[PDB]
Amino acid sequence: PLSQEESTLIERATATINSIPISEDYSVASAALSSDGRIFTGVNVYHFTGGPCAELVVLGTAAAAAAGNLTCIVAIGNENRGILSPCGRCRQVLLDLHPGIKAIVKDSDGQPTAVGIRELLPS
Amino acid sequence: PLSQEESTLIERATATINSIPISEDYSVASAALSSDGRIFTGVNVYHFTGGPCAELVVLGTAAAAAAGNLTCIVAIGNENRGILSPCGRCRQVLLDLHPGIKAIVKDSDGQPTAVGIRELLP
Amino acid sequence: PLSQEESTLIERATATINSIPISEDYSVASAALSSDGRIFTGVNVYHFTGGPCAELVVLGTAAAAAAGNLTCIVAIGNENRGILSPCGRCRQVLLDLHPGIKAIVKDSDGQPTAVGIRELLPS
Amino acid sequence: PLSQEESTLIERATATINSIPISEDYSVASAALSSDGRIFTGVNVYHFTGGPCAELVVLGTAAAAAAGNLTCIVAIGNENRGILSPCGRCRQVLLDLHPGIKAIVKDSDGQPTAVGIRELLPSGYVW
Ligand SMILES: OC[C@H]1O[C@H](O[C@H]2O[C@H](CO)[C@@H](O)[C@H](O)[C@H]2O)[C@H](O)[C@@H](O)[C@@H]1O
Ligand SMILES: [Zn+2]
Ligand SMILES: [Zn+2]
Ligand SMILES: [Zn+2]
Ligand SMILES: [Zn+2]
Repeated sequence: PLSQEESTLIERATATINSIPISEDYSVASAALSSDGRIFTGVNVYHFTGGPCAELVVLGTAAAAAAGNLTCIVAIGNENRGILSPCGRCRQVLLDLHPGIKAIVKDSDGQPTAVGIRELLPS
Repeated sequence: PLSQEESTLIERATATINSIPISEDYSVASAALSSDGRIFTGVNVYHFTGGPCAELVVLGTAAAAAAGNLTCIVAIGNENRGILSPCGRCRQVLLDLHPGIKAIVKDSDGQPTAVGIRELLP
Repeated sequence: PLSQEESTLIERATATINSIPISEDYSVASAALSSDGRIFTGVNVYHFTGGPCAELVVLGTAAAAAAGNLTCIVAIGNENRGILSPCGRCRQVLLDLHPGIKAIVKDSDGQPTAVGIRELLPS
Repeated sequence: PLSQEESTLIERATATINSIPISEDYSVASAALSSDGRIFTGVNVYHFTGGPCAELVVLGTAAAAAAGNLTCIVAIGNENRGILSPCGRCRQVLLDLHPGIKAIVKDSDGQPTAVGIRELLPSGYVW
């Protein structure tokens, strides 16, 4: 079971993706919590040259607000796809820029769980 | 001569980058105008795997607000560097996702000018 | 016009892409000439995180061979599409890593022409 | 430990990085094995827009030779760094384009070991 704040991240990212026109280019929303309690959101920008995932848009949005360290992040796909784990590129960026962060993923029983980013890039 | 709305983008991006701690990871801010007159901002996220430029963070921010078409964009560097012309990657993404967009760049005299994205990427 | 080496690069890139199975992931080939008298090829690797274009594969292939300075490059699309201009990300990488390079693109008449890389990223 | 064929990948990538000038742009070599036993190499191309890691250059090099499925890959760093585990971006591209592939990494004792790509991305991103 997630913390109350972590649950609100899922709610916020879900509301964000549900709110925008269905799009092939803008198909995932993300929300992150800063250590001060603020929440930052974002949607991906698909492009073959590596347009940012929603998580990276969130990182730049948090940075624009001088948010500092982020503690948890989640991504939610459109059309009711629900929680999506961060992709490998986002794992690398998250580890490198916010090594203390957790990402919300679905556990082996399909239940949301916040996992330390290092555990998502094991040896 | 920049329009009032375009000038506001420079003000906003400048305020954004000047408001955050000096960082090697977060070093450029961008601001874009949507067709309905809203303004969206963002800061870059440097990473060797292709962390997004500030422009791309702006595009995802606008998309999160269902902004639709963006009509003009600018990027401002930290440490009082002023207007930075979008890199080739950004030019391609901008052309592909907002073909009607203009980017604010410095003209030959160092003064702001808004140019069609196609002019930056023939 | 068009020099012998420029026409040869087109032939090499064309032969490369036409020699592989039709694929949505591997759909463009590139060839580049080095100042030390070698030609390097590559095919793109499509991925949403920014899998490299054919030109970037060529740059890494030249680098693996200690090729130094690339003087001309071209990309050819699969299914007989012919010359493709380098995308914006490739233009940036080429400018930064091989500023002396020319890229073969189509002119206003649709005929091959070698242009300085800076011409493809005007101010 | 490693199979004879897997070992040759380390040899080939090590040779490659030790055969180029020391560079901040070109700093890692990689080599992969196809099902037919062919080896394909590559070196990274550093760029802030996401210049490819050595592994991705290997993928495009294999693709140019109609190699088909790759079974194992390794990356070897310059400055005599030895084996480098594929970064998160490379893990995703490798999993997506060659889901059966193994990556050679260092074990707890610093010795080479071949691990399935899926093991390097637990709780995987899959739409
Ligand atoms: O019947 C068509 C395909 O169905 C499955 O794949 C789809 O559904 C998956 C589970 O939701 C998605 O992950 C995937 O993206 C879809 O393509 C099946 O696994 C495929 O083999 C079928 O072609
Ligand atoms: Zn991602
Ligand atoms: Zn850029
Ligand atoms: Zn390209
Ligand atoms: Zn990598």
